[PDB]
Amino acid sequence: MSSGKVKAGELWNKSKDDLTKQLAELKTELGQLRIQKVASSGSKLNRIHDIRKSIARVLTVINAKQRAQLRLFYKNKKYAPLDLRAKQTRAIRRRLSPDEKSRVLEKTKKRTVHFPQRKFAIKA
Amino acid sequence: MKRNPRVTSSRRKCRKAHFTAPSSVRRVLMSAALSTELRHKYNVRSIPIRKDDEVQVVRGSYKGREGKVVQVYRRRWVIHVERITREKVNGSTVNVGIHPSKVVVTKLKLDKDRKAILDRKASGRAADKA
Amino acid sequence: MPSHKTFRIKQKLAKKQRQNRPIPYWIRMRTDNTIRYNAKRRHWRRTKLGF
Amino acid sequence: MGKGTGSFGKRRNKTHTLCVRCGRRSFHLQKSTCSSCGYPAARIRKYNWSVKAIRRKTTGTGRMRYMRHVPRRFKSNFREGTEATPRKRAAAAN
Amino acid sequence: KKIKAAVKKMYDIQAKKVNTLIRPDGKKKAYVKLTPDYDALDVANKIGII
RNA sequence: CGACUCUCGGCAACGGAUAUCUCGGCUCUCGCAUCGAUGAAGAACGUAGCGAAAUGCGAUACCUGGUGUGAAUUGCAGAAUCCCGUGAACCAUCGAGUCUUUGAACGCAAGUUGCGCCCGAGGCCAUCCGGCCGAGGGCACGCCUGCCUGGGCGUCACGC
RNA sequence: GGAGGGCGCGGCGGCCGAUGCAAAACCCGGGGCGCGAGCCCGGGCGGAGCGGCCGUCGGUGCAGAUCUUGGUGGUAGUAGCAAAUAUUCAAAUGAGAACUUUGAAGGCCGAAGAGGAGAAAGGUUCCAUGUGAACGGCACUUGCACAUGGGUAAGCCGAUCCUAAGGGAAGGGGUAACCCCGGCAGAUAGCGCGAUCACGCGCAUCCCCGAAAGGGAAUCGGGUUAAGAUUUCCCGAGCCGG
RNA sequence: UACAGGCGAGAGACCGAUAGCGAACAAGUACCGCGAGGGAAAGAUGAAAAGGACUUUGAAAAGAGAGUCAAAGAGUGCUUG
RNA sequence: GCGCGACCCCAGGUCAGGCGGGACUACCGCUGAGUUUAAGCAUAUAAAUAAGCGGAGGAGAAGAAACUUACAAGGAUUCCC
Repeated sequence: MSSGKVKAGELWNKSKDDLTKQLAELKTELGQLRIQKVASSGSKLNRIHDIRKSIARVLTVINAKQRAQLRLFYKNKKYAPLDLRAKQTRAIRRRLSPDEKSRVLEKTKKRTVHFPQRKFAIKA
Repeated sequence: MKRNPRVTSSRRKCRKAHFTAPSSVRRVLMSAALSTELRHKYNVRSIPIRKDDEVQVVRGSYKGREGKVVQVYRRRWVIHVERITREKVNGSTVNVGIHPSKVVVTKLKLDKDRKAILDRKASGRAADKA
Repeated sequence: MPSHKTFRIKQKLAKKQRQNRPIPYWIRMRTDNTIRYNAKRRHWRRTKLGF
Repeated sequence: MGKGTGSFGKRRNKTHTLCVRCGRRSFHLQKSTCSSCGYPAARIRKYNWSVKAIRRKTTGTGRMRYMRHVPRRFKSNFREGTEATPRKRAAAAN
Repeated sequence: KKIKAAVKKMYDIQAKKVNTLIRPDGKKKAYVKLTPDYDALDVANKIGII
């Protein structure tokens, strides 16, 4: 085109089925603007940058949709090779999350274990 | 130098930030002194401008020109106003950059988000004064 | 035989040939000001390109 | 004939060739090793006697680093906010 | 193989050969020999080429 | 007797010192914790309308979603809906993304865009409900845990 | 060589002065002061900050160092630009032609070539078009220069495939480790073939790289552009593998 | 208790373009070397390009007029020189 | 044979997951010079330092006495005086 096409919130308000048809058209349209790149047309000028952004938008949103459905299926069970990646950011933080301190003092010396001042006094 | 544990204070740093101006930096440095009529309406001495404003040269040699702000330039922090010009040798007329401090705001486009700036700063000036 | 065919060298030759192009006039205005006299344009007869 | 002139003139053998890993002509072909990073090699070649100039080359400057930096900065891994939607929301504060 | 399929999809023509050239650009130039049954000249007009 | 040889001044040319500048360096001090096979550090080669470079990015390619700000970007061109606005901007934020080819680099090698193997679906037609072809992504070392077919008078019972 | 008393510069605490109506800086066969270190003042140049005085402090004063770094002489318009058998005439073009380009002429290498191509190497240098700022130690309108464009298409040629000398994962073992020999309980640990049917049968020194020269699955002819053409293209004819 | 890296800050009787880091500028860049490695030179027109139209000479580069500028004794050899 | 459990020892491109490299300023280990100094030089000095190698974190190491002492006994570990 000569104008930019569309806005990201519009694509959010469209179905997954709708946007994949749009994606096909954007790729076809891009090839036209690539031959016009040589021409140096005023039509392709703005447009050839912006069409790549349009392609990017539809691809991002569809992927996000798939992850959401997957998570709802997975949360009941024991799960995630995919969502596990996001949760951690792995190795150093992974070693630090057993939860050590609470577990050690879960058994042996816990009935009287701390300073009073209040708490033991309030609750008797 | 003068007091306080804070982020910002360094003669070099002050220069560094304002020359290359990120967007928030641009808008606060785009604050141009109001004319006296406008000062008593919005109860502030200075506000960030626009492009559909009209702005009058007070300070310079070029004094007495008025025009709308055609463009604002980030990279070297300058603003460009209509009819403040110098003539090239061939007879072409090219705008001469003016600092927003030098120029004084004749007329405002209120907008909606720019309008919000007026309200918050006005509230600010009310609190100290009374 | 070919004239060393290996892709790793071949890609570098393509890249350096593209790189050895003059600075394009316009950009000297859109840098503010500072003499953009490239430097990474080399000529084959003098020096030698390392891989 | 002898030295210099005859030393230069032959040169039809190759030893140090392009390394894939570091992009430097330093790959010793007939002993299949790079002398600038190690090409087959479990560890990258690091020397702490090889001083100022060389160390900085291996420190790099074609680096990413920024992508890595953002997780350090937040420390969390979430956030949530979708304000600025027709209503006029909560998208202009104070 | 892939390019012959792609040409068939997008311009509805049979391709008889594809020929591959490295360029100093760092991308690949393709000379694609087309069918005589639908002539390259009248393929050309709708994706114009000089 | 010019001239020559020499010298100086005045004006210059030469040259880039000096002065005055400095979005930089330098050194000290303070706060902060936070990389990776979930594909790193580092490289390569591409992508901007017009770019050699730097910077940015990766076939979703000087960028995307979302969000903040609220109108610029500019060398020129350009879009005019994106301008009283779910929204301008080499913008900031950037939670949701793609993230090429490589690289610890993992199918196996690599002076090879080298050579295998496996699986996916769509279409075909039934020399079979199979054959053929398609696009994508896997298949390493290491060892735990659980697992199967078992080696073996390893040990016991029970065999004919 | 010691001690003594001073001068000049940079910055800092104090104090006082000076300025776009012309600061600092710089120039000055211009004046004057001090024994000197230095200072003072004028005129010219210049265009934004600076100096004096009292304390404080140094990366604090230069002529050298076969000094370091930058500039510039005399040398010197001097040695030279002398190997390779050698040029010349007319025309074209252009502002300008011993050298460009075309003809004519004279020659030269003398087919182990000063040749037509490939290797290796370089990397676009090839060719067109533009064209003389730098560069071709003369010249120059010419260039292997600079600018702007284009160009390398393969079932059959090579690489690939394959082994060699040899290299190197895997095992065991030293060596913290890097790293090095190199295979082991792949030997009643599984790779290979029937085989579609799930089951049986058979076997090691493995397995890859290693000559773009060894060894080798398979093409010829004509035409074409700037060019190598079995090779690009095309006709006609094949040939090999699936 | 440590801290010449990294990230984000505050300062100094710090340095002032042959100084300061190798690098104020495209710098670990250009370039050098077979490699290990070695490694520069290079900041300043002006308030604003107002970067000298036009006329004239010259093959052109340039010059001379003029225009512009507070100043060309500021013309991208650019402040002082 | 077949040995229910299992005993002992192998094999999965095996089920869910985990390791290498970096950083290496600072730190924790390992391993380890010589120039130099002694106006020579070996013992010694430099130095239980530089080089070499591995591994973590924001701190790390250390850590509640088979201690120090010789006292009306002190009392994990670290750092400063």
